[PDB]
Amino acid sequence: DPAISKDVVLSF
Amino acid sequence: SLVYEIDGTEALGSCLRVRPCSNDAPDLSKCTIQWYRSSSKKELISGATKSVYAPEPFDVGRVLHADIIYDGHSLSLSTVGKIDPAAGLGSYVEALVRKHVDFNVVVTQMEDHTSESIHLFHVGKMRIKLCKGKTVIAKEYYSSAMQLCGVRGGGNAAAQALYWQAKKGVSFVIAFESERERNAAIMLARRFACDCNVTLAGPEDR
Repeated sequence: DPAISKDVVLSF
Repeated sequence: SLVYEIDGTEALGSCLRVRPCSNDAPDLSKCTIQWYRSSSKKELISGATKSVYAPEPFDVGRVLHADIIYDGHSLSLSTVGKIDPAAGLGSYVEALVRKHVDFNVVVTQMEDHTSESIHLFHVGKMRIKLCKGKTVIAKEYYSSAMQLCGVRGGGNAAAQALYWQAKKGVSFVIAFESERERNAAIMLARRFACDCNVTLAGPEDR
């Protein structure tokens, strides 16, 4: 699953 | 000439990164990277193929390793010691486990997804559900098809994000307000799943 390894970014 | 080292705080709640240690070390983007956790064997962390890895609850009390490979050369690296626990996490999960519980989250993959819309991630005694207001996005009872684990790539939010495969072909990446909520939700889900005779873990976990 490409999703499991995609960059996760926030900027809640 | 492959020379790299693992950097970062070796505790649940942070991120570890492979860093170059020599001028002529090839760029990591041209290398193949694979992360592992000790079991005296090492067990592969599937999908953890980036230069950054955020530990999750299964990593606590384990040494982590990275192999880096380029053009037939290889180098195996290890953390300095075992990944330490997150202070207060056990006690928080123990308080949540008495209840039949939800977390504010943001959804960052279902394809990329940039929304500031807060969803609620319900971890229940027998099922997990993801909702945006009154709309239910996905709802599934714990089973062998489901996977749930810490996300396995980079980004500033990796330590506060999990991957949930609700059932085959339907997966989400979800980000919590903090690392503590992210990890409590993984531990709580796993415990509720184990009460239901289900072993809930990430893809290929041992």
